[PDB]
Amino acid sequence: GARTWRFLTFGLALPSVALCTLNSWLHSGHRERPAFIPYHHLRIRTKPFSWGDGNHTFFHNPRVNPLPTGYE
Amino acid sequence: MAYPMQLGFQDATSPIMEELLHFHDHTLMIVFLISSLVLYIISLMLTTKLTHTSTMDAQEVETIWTILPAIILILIALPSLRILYMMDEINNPSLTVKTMGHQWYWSYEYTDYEDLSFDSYMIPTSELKPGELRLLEVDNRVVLPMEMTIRMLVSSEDVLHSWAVPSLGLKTDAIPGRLNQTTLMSSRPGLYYGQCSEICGSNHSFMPIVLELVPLKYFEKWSASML
Amino acid sequence: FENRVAEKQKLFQEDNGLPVHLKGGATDNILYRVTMTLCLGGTLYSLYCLGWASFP
Amino acid sequence: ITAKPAKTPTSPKEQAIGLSVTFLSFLLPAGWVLYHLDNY
Amino acid sequence: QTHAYHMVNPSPWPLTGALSALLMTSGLTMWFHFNSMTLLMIGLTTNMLTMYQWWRDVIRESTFQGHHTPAVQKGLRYGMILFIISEVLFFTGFFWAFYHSSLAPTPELGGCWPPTGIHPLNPLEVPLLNTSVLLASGVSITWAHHSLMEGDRKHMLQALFITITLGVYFTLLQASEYYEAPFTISDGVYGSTFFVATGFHGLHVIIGSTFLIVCFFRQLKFHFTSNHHFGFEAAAWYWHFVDVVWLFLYVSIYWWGS
Amino acid sequence: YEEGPGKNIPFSVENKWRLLAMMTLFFGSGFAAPFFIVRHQLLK
Amino acid sequence: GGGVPTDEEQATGLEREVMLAARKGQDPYNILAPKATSGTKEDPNLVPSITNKRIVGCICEEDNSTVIWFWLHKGEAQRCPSCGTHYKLVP
Amino acid sequence: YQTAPFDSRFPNQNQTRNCWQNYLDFHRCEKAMTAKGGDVSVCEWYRRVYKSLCPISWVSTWDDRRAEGTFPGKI
Amino acid sequence: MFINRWLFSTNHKDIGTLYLLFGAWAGMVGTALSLLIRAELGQPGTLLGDDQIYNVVVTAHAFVMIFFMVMPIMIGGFGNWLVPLMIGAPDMAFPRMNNMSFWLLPPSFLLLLASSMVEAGAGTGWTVYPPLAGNLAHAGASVDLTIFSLHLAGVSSILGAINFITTIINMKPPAMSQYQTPLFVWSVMITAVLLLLSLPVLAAGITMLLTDRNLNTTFFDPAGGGDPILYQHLFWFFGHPEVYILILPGFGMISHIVTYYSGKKEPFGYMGMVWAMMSIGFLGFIVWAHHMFTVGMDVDTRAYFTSATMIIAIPTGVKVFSWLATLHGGNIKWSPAMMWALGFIFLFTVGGLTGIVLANSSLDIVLHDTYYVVAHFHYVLSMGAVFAIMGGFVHWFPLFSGYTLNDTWAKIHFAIMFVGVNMTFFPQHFLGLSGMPRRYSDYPDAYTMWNTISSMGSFISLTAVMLMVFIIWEAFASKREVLTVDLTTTNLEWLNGCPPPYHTFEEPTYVNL
Ligand code: HEA
Ligand code: HEA
Ligand SMILES: CCCCC/C=C/C/C=C/C/C=C/C/C=C\CCCC(=O)O[C@H](COC(=O)CCCCCCCCCCCCCCCCC)COP(=O)(O)OCCN
Ligand SMILES: CCCCCC/C=C/CCCCCCCCCC(=O)O[C@H](COC(=O)CCCCCCCCCCCCCCC)COP(=O)(O)OC[C@@H](O)CO
Ligand SMILES: CCCCCC/C=C\CCCCCCCCCC(=O)O[C@H](COC(=O)CCCCCCCCCCCCCCC)COP(=O)(O)OC[C@@H](O)CO
Ligand SMILES: CCCCCCCCCCO[C@@H]1O[C@H](CO)[C@@H](O[C@H]2O[C@H](CO)[C@@H](O)[C@H](O)[C@H]2O)[C@H](O)[C@H]1O
Ligand SMILES: CCCCCCCCCCO[C@@H]1O[C@H](CO)[C@@H](O[C@H]2O[C@H](CO)[C@@H](O)[C@H](O)[C@H]2O)[C@H](O)[C@H]1O
Ligand SMILES: CCCCCCCCCCO[C@@H]1O[C@H](CO)[C@@H](O[C@H]2O[C@H](CO)[C@@H](O)[C@H](O)[C@H]2O)[C@H](O)[C@H]1O
Ligand SMILES: C[C@H](CCC(=O)O)[C@H]1CC[C@H]2[C@@H]3[C@H](O)C[C@@H]4C[C@H](O)CC[C@]4(C)[C@H]3C[C@H](O)[C@]12C
Ligand code: CUA
Ligand SMILES: [Ca+2]
Ligand SMILES: [Zn+2]
Repeated sequence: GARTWRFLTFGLALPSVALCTLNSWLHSGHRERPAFIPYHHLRIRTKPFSWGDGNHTFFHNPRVNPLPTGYE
Repeated sequence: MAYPMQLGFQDATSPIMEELLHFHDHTLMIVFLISSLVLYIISLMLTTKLTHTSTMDAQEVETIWTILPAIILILIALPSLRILYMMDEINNPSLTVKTMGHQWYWSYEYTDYEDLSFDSYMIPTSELKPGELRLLEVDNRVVLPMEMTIRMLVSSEDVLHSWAVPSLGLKTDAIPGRLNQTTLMSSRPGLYYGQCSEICGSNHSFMPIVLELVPLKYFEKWSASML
Repeated sequence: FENRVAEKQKLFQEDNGLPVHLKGGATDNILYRVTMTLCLGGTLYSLYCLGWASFP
Repeated sequence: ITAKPAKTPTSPKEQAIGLSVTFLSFLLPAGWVLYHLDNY
Repeated sequence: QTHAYHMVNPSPWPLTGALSALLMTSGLTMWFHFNSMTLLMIGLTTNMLTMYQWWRDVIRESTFQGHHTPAVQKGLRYGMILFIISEVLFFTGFFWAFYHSSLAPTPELGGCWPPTGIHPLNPLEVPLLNTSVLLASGVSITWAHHSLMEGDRKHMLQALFITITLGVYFTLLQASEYYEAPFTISDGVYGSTFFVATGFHGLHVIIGSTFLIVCFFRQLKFHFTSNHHFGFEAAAWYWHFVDVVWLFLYVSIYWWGS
Repeated sequence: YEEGPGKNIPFSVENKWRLLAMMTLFFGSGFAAPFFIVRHQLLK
Repeated sequence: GGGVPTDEEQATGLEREVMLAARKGQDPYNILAPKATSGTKEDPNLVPSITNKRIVGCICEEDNSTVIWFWLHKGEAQRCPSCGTHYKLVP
Repeated sequence: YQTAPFDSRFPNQNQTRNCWQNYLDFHRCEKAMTAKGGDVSVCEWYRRVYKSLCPISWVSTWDDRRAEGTFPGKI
Repeated sequence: MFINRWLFSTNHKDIGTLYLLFGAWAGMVGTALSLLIRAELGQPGTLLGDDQIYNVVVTAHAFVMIFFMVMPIMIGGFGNWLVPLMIGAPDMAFPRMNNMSFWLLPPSFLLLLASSMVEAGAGTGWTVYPPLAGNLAHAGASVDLTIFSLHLAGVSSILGAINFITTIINMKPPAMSQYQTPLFVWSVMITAVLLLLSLPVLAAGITMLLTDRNLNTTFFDPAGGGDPILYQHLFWFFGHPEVYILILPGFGMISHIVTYYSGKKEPFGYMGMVWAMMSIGFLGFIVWAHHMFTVGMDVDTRAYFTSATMIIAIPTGVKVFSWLATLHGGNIKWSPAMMWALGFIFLFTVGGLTGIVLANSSLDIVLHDTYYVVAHFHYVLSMGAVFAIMGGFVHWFPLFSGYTLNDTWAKIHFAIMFVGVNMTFFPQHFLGLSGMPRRYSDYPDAYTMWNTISSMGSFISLTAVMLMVFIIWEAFASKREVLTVDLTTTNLEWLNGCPPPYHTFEEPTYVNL
């Protein structure tokens, strides 16, 4: 019935989300970025991207995404 | 190489190509018979004024139509798979040669002992010596010892190619980042021709393979001269 | 909110010969003309782009 | 199948015209291109 | 007619939809090669106009005109199941690419998975939260369904609002993950499989959420009866599909692939 | 909409010679197109 | 906790006609397969039509894959040309 | 030594990993024998096998990457 | 009224007519491309002087014949015209979505002809394998336009598959079980299931190729840890089902034509015909790597793919023998349609048997990427599909149009086409056995005689195509209106006259239990 699925929604499902939110928010701090190594299997550039200067990924994050030549 | 008005396979130069010839003869007899039976039966169904247009029971005849083809397929598959597992059996090669495909030529590496390598380009039609073959000759042939088991390793430095020599039963794709192995054994000296067998762009028709099969003593003298 | 489905049933069942995509009234005509003009104009623009791209 | 007599019968001469025009519509344009391949 | 099937009024939307596909594809070509977004924005606009007017007309035909007899509704049920099957096989191709690359990592990667230089996301942090969010949304949408069948307007709307909220939460969490990820789509086959498979999934979450929002507004306008609400059922089936694809991504790419 | 032979098609068969022109343009345009594409590529 | 309309309140057009006819045990929109009579000249299968002819398909024997199709005309009962089963049109 | 023998670890048509494993083995051994000033003659079998099997351009690329600090395998 | 009828259609017959017109036009394009191939191969040395152009012509030839000629004609044309009529349904389930499956094809075709007109075209083969199809070896828009052409064709067929499956399951008379539907309807249902499952995998694969070309993914690029061979698996996981998609509706049409002109009420062994098509459909998903016997896979894998492939001969043989057993005892009418169907049974059998030769991986090493493969598929696919289409076209032309063909002209057309295709393709077996590679713009001198004969055959088939256009003109020119057709008791599609009214089965059939 509706009553049972509402009971599962508020009594199991949303409490689970609350506990996973608490878990995530406890481990949300920034990790120290790893030394840059210009590995040839990473930072692939076979064609410039169709935006910006052609060398930045679409959700480029300067703090954690080095360019082929390293961290900005 | 192929000759004018050729109907079948190039003469076998390796034991496995011999096996494939016998296997093809067996399978072609079956293809012929089944093709002929279907044509004949069409002609038999079409050549009588006698009629039977009421519902026909199919159960009994469908046993024949499934069992007899099943047996025929088994009679093809048995020798088929025997040859497949022969062309897989462990052999001791005495030589390893690499070939790398390029747009549009082959390179060869003989690196068992010395770093010997060279490029093999098609002889242009305008440069053929009298009696030489259009689209098939190269400047540098793949010199190999006859009557010996050779490991060929095949790769590419650009797009896909495929390294083929029909008279030896050989076709191995040349894939960048992959090293494919095949075994080569010639029963005979001579020149054995093949052609790039994966579409690799505009000059796919124009990057042939020429093997030069000579006795071991002559192979050794040639290797030594390369130094 | 109130249940006004009966009033929409009356509008969309009116015997006026309109096809369902135009039966809501003048706004349907405007939205259809915008859509068809963008599609046909866009298609003409795509052919011009083909013409341009077909030569060095 | 059975059919009514042709409403607008196509005489042998009319068929020769239809066939000739049909063949020429395929042959003439391809012919023009293949003939001028040299010029390309 | 003395059959129960729907003879549809002649419609321009098939042609506008087909032309929208031409403009989006020629538009992507003109963006990737000829440094221009114009055709692509016209195509996206005409696609959205086509989908709006086509699905508006289906609501007109069903809620307002009464054309969805039981036979018609049974057809639409088959249609939506078959559509979902086609979407499962599309995802299967991306899972095949993932397992091909990860089960036989090449020398270029270091012969290992994850590849040398890849620092995967901790699957126990946001990816686990995302899992709890979509599983919870499967529970709330089931509550919505039962509320509707039982004739309860208020609780159907509350349950459906909670489902949409969880869908939006998943989308904002994934957007944040994307930005925080220290690897990109250009980080070899690891980045390729990660972003294309999770990216197509995120697209389907946005589509599914948009479908639920359409159902929310139809419910606000009293379109659904306690017995007749196929748009709601189709959106629920689609939503369960989106959940299940997530569970397979989570186990495969985030967990087994870490 | 018009029903019956010659009336369930997007082209007219009222006049066999106009029809011959339309069918010639229709099939001939399709057959010609590849010859003209090859010419276009050769002329680059 | 109410506020959701019922089919009885809100179904319209052909959906409603189908809904009302099913309440009365009637099948004007041909959703159900009709049950055969013995099909004799005295007890022919009665084929409803809004007009003066209707296509009949005869599955002569259970599990026949072949259906026999013909126009049944108003007037004297006609017989399936395969099994001879009688059919009578009832405008 | 004539050529690389059959290796039961790599029995199929795809010999990529045979080339890669013997290149790794040679370089791991060479680094172990230099890290006590040991003797690199101990590493000879791996050297002959990778030299026999590996494409020159692969060997040359891997060598360049070891020198650059971008070789993705563990040595 | 013209735009409402022909651009805004929700009518299965008019949409079927649009598909037939589209497919006939595409067939002219595909035929012109085939004649350019054979003009180049007709003499040793170069004709075009541009082997990239040769490769573009071969690539376009395949895409046009498969996606724009065969599939639109068989599924969009015959499927939309006949399926609703054969089950007494008033239209398709989704009559407006049906119209969008049609209208996606002209834009799909425009993208293909844009690919060939920009840069140097896509000279990739219809397989579009990377890295040749990648952004180094095919820089520029041509391959991207080819990928987008396939996306639009893919969506058209996926939505069409959903429409046919739903129509066939949901819109029969309530008394009619699946085991009382005509074999053509079964053949379309099974084709639609193959489309629904296979095309999404192709869509995934070509989308990966698009991202490798434009977004710096490396699915198929070993530098990023990708693999060209992954593309081949995804392509052929679709591609094998695709070749059964191309023939299955042909099998359905052949069953109806053989039954009709044998004067029979029913095909021999109906449930065996259903079993055989379902078996072929199922086995069609587990054989794809027989397109990959030379890429370096494991011996046990090659053994499995050889064995699984050969199994398809068993259900296929049941259909061939069942067609023969439908002829058996018939009052045979030697109609032009019957000639096409008899030609089909023989030529299809020859090509199927060369398929069984190729199934043997050992022999396939020597036959792969040679003219033996080209000979195989032009028998089973090119002649099979084409002969089934021509048989269906001359059989059902009077239903669709209301007019009769000249049967003598139609027999002349059959005779020319039979000579042409055999002269074209039979010698390609010899070229393949003797080692002539496929996808070659030029060939060693030894191969000249059989290439010369093959090219001469291609012109004979051209003469047949031109004659076919004349024959269609003559039928519309003369206006012989259909009066009677026999066997309507077992061919429901004819029972509403020629042509049937715009709306049929407004009053559904009566079928009791
Ligand atoms: C259905 C598929 C189909 C059809 C019909 C054809 C038809 C033809 N094909 Fe081919 N072909 C392929 C599919 C097809 N082909 C594919 C998949 C390839 C591989 C490409 C690759 O390697 O990547 C290929 C490749 C191929 C090659 C190998 C090229 C090379 O390897 O370099 C050759 C060589 O001669 C060839 C020739 C022909 C010829 C001469 C015809 C025809 O001229 C034969 C006669 C047939 C007709 C003339 C068609 C008639 C039909 C109509 C006009 C429709 C009418 C419509 C109605 C009645 C409604 N084709
Ligand atoms: C209509 C399309 C169609 C159909 C139906 C088939 C049917 C079959 N095909 Fe073919 N095939 C193609 C179209 C088709 N093919 C195309 C387009 C390619 C090339 C793609 C490309 O590279 O471009 C190809 C390539 C292809 C290959 C790859 C070859 C290579 O590239 O090296 C192989 C390998 O096994 C294969 C095998 C078969 C088999 C076993 C069948 C079976 O289904 C045939 C079964 C039929 C019979 C056997 C005949 C009737 C049976 C009897 C009378 C019973 C008795 C018979 C026996 C006992 C044997 N085909
Ligand atoms: C938040 C959850 C979900 C968000 C959805 C995505 C938002 C933007 C784009 C939407 C469309 C996405 C669908 C899948 C396509 C490809 C890439 C999408 C995945 C994505 O968003 O990936 C991003 C890259 O996007 C990129 O390149 C560019 C992306 C834009 C261009 C894509 C164009 C390609 C379109 C392909 C069309 C194919 C359609 C298939 C039709 C098949 C029918 C049969 C990842 O960012 P990054 O900086 O590399 O790494 C993060 C580093 N901090
Ligand atoms: C910013 C946003 C960016 C994203 C944009 C991309 C697209 C988003 C679109 C989201 C989909 C919205 C679909 C709305 C459908 C509304 C019409 C509807 O739901 O119509 C219903 C029928 O269902 C039907 O046709 C069922 C119709 C099913 C439609 C299924 C749609 C899934 C679409 C997926 C799109 C393809 C994705 C592929 C990507 C690779 C009507 O019947 P009932 O509900 O029974 O009502 C009748 C009762 O009132 C009588 O008492
Ligand atoms: C790179 C970019 C290339 C992409 C190009 C995109 C291609 C085309 C543009 C798409 C435009 C779509 C516009 C809306 C279409 C809605 C169709 C729909 O909803 O169709 C419904 C049927 O399909 C059903 O239900 C179930 C099916 C609903 C399907 C909705 C559309 C999906 C389109 C893309 C999906 C491809 C699949 C992804 C997996 C490969 C309704 O059928 P109708 O005949 O209308 O009405 C019947 C009446 O009785 C209703 O009252
Ligand atoms: C109602 C129907 C819809 C009709 C469609 C209307 C078409 C509009 C025509 C505008 O054309 C644009 O011109 C821009 C400027 O000329 C181009 O800019 C681009 O190209 C420039 C070339 O100089 C570059 O600077 C940049 O890449 C970029 O700004 C762009 O490609 C192109 O679209
Ligand atoms: C692949 C299928 C193709 C099959 C071949 C078709 C058969 C040939 C058809 C005739 O085509 C014509 O041939 C003429 C030559 O006979 C050409 O005239 C050319 O040559 C004439 C005389 O040399 C000049 O008067 C003209 O100006 C000149 O264009 C003309 O352009 C061309 O339309
Ligand atoms: C009534 C219908 C009206 C139709 C009007 C169409 C709407 C767009 C018209 C302007 O076209 C734009 O022009 C920009 C240049 O002027 C392009 O810059 C593009 O190219 C830039 C190059 O600098 C890049 O930064 C970006 O891709 C981008 O801004 C942009 O792409 C392109 O769309
Ligand atoms: C007052 C109004 C009554 C709706 C009606 O019966 O017409 C109620 C019923 C259910 C309500 C919705 C549900 O409670 C769920 C949401 C609760 C949030 O706190 C506000 C928005 C929210 C989406 C509500 C908006 C609005 O207050 C609704 C729509
Ligand atoms: Cu190299 Cu083909
Ligand atoms: Ca030539
Ligand atoms: Zn009966």
